[PDB]
Amino acid sequence: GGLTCASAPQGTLRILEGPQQSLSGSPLQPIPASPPPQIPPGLRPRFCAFG
Amino acid sequence: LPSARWQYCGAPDGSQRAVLVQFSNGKLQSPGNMRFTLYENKDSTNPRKRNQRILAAETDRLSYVGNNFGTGALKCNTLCRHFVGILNKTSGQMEVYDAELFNMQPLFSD
Repeated sequence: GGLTCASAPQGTLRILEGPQQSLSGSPLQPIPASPPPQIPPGLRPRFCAFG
Repeated sequence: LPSARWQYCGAPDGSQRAVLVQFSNGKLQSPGNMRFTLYENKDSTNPRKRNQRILAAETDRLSYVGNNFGTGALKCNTLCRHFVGILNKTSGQMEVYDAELFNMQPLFSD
């Protein structure tokens, strides 16, 4: 009436919960790159010679 | 690839559990001569104690004891859950039951 060893298991199942990968879009930056410093339009000379 | 239809007949009240044993010192060469006795805590009113169980295995030379509580209770019994699947090869149906894992260890007292 006691507990005895039974037949060895024939296989093992290991369960884990996993989600999946999306598409590669690689959206690097809101406003991207190093935007260049640049000329103010027209500007004009702010200096003249004497005479 | 070979697959089986999964069914959790499981435990009617969840009170029912199977019993898995693992020996800390390896595999038993002759598990057929071992007598296992499962002990349960008499206190059924304390939810903490009501699930405490001791599994004892007796051989001619040594005794093994496993418990599901205290230091001997190990992390795998909770972080993970163990089940036993009984596969009917003919029907392809796998019946799945809750299992309790006991880590067995040798008995000596001063």
